Parts: sequence; C-alpha cells; structure tokens
Amino acid sequence: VVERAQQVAVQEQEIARREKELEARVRKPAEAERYKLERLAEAEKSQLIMQ
Amino acid sequence: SKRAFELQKSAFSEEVNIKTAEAQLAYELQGAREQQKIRQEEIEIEVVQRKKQI
Repeated sequence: VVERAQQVAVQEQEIARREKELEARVRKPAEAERYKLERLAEAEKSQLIMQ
Repeated sequence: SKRAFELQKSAFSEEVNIKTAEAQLAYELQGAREQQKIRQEEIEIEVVQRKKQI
C-alpha cells in the first residue's frame, strides 16, 4: 500500500514532466515548421510573380 | 500418578509453545513494520528526483 501510495506521487510529478517535455518536443517544432513554411511560401510567391 | 503428571506437563507445554510461537514471528512483524518506512523513503528518492526533473 505504501509503495503504490507513493507511486501515485511519482506519476503526479510525471504528468508535469510530460507536460514540459511534450511541449518542447512537439509544440515548438510545430511553430518552427509553420514559420519555415510561411517564409518559403512567401519566397516562392515572390519569385513566381516576377518570373 | 503418571496420568496426573502427563496432564500437567502437556498443559504447561501448551502455553510455553504459544509464547514461543509468538517469539519467533515478532521479529518478522517488526521487520515488516519497519520496511514500511524503509520503502517509503526508498520510493521518495525518485519522487524528489522527478520533482526537479521538471
């Protein structure tokens, strides 16, 4: 009982660890990829219009 | 006379065996009671670790 009643606190810390790690490894790369796509698309439009 | 002696001796052996049987397993009882806190702290180890993994 003691083992499990402390593993619950282990998971209580794990939820916030997953919050931070998942944010870092998913949300920020998605934002960076969106910005990259935006800029490359803008460059492609700028090239195509004047060609 | 032999019957009286055997009856008294068996009667005495009853409670002496009861007290012994308690005596061996008091060790295991206290050991488990202490292992409660032992494992409590052994598992608080990684609780503290994961708290600052944040």
